[PDB]
Amino acid sequence: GIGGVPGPHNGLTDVPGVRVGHAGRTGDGWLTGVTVVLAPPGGAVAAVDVRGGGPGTRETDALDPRNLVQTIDAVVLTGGSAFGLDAAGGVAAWLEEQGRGFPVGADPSQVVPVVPAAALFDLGRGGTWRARPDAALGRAAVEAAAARPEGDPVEQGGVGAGTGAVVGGLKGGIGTASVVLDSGATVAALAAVNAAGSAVDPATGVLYGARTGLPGEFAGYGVPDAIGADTHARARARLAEAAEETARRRAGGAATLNCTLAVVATDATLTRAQAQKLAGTAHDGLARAVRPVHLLSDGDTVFALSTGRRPLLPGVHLEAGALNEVLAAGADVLTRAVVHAVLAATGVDTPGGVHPSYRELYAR
Amino acid sequence: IGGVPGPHNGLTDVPGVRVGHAGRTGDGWLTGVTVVLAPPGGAVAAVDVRGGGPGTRETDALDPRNLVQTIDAVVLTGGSAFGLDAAGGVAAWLEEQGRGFPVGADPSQVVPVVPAAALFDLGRGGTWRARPDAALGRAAVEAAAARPEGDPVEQGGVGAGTGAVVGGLKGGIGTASVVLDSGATVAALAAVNAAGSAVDPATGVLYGARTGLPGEFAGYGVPDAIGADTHARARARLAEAAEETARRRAGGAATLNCTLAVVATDATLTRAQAQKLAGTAHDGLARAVRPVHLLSDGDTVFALSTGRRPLLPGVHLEAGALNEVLAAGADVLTRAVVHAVLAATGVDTPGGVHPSYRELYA
Repeated sequence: GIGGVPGPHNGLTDVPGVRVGHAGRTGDGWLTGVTVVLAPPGGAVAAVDVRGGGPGTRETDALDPRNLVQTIDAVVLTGGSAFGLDAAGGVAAWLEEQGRGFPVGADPSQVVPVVPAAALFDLGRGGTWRARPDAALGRAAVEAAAARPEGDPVEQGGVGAGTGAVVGGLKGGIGTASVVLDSGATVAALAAVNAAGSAVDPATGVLYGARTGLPGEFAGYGVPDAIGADTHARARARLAEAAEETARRRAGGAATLNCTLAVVATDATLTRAQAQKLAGTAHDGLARAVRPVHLLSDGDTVFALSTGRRPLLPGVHLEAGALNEVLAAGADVLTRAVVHAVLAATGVDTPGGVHPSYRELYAR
Repeated sequence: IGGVPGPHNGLTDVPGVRVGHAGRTGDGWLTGVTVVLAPPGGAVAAVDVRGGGPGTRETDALDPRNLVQTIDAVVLTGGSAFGLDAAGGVAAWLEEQGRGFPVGADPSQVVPVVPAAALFDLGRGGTWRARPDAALGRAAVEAAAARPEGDPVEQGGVGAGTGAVVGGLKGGIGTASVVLDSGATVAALAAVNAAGSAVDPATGVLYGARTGLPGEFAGYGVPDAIGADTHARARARLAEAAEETARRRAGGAATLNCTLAVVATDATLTRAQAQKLAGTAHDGLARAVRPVHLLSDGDTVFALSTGRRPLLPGVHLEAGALNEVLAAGADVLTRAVVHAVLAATGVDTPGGVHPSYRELYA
């Protein structure tokens, strides 16, 4: 079997043709950004499963399987909560300039780009409340995506939409993971982790998602397999100290909005309804990495994409068996991407928040 | 009363809730029905179905937009779609009791809304057409009704759990509760019949165990650490049982699998809040079983509120209170799944060989 191992860079771009671009702003009151996932020319089949309704989503109805538009070119993940939906307008503008979208005239230039987006809440985490992504920052992210080659490693940690992300008080960020199936298809995920709940078991200090990891994939980040009780006691204390200082700096505790965002992709061919099932099932991966999840503050959104390059099959239900492998992998790559995000993060300390990273607490 | 189980650590810790099982074992049979019966006056109910069965009934009636917000009974049954016949016996019993949506000036004139979901257990006793019928559904709701409030729930190979198999191991009924800081109780009852595994395949540890509260699993007598050799022997045992099960059935593992559950609380929820609860509860299923929600898993969670305690006695107090219920709902389902796996005893019939977790690891 060739399956059960990560793709070449262990990330979303291991699905051939997919590109990822980040643009962000840090310093001078800012700590936010945008991440765009750009499908190859011709677009990808796409679907979505939103739990908790943002706020801050755009064009999610267009991805119903009943609807006219058959493929899309870009998904936008952004900071700035609802205001940061403004970034998607800059992505749509770029796509129109490229002639990419739903064709609405005999002239190839006349297109309507369907650009789904979801936002996460990071307001004020740089220090300046009104410092949120705008159209120009969204354009910058999709231009960054377009400038990369196929199969380019994805930057993780405090970049793009992950720049101002926080999970359970710890610094969150962007993370990504992939897996090759025995069929040779690749399933992968990219997450911007910003949840209310914890990625860490409060009894032990172990990352919830770690036991879903593939063998050795986290070795490069340098955390011990056994966490000492004393280390964990000190980490809990430091996190409470950061949380109390954050609440003083924000003149109030922890925001009542979080919102954690993901894209799962595969090159196995899926119908739109199969992609919708994948987006739903991939939420399970989030549950295995973070607890609790899907609270009222958690506007969690997962988009699913298929580039349609490989057939699913290269009292016996063979198609169902093949889809089940993709569905199971979709959850797993999301759990794994959340762990990568938490490990890739480095901590921040600004006038809008003090958020140490997991490794600053547990690897040191 | 605050992060500990209710009195019997199960669904009937929600006051007024009753649970009834009726099953048939032997002579080719291994199946049954479980009914969750709300207190007189009914309960606000909602549902979150992932996979569509097959074998669901009256799910549309539970949409928040719809006329009838509250119901008296939820039916979980074996027999796959055929086992939906059991719900007609429950509807008949409810009518006799005068319990349902009123449709006449005469109080006998009711229409009971009886949602149901079925799991696939066909042939697991030996006889293919051995499935629950209206009479077995009636027997289960009558059993529910005869119980006192706060009666401990029977677990393992009982009711809808009778023919349940999870990851090739014996599944069954499991239940768990927790008391919130407000004094409200949240609890779950699961019939676990999943394709996925409750057991981490690297270690033999139950995935849901780490969500357990202190000591609640200790009465089942499994070791704290599982030896690598124990786990090796278990894996091989289970692989041989799966091979033999396949010979006996003339084909491999069932296409159709699922986990069915009811989550309940006495905290007052609107239908939409209860629908959110049914959704969060599915997260608890994910933490206990991997994978879940496959194309062929008909996983269904019903959520009930008895409406006996208000949620509360820049600041979003109601949201905080609901969040406590939502996070609990997932946890009690994770814990209920572990109880199901631990409470089960193994079976060996002409339709399957399915050892229990404790037979392999205890």
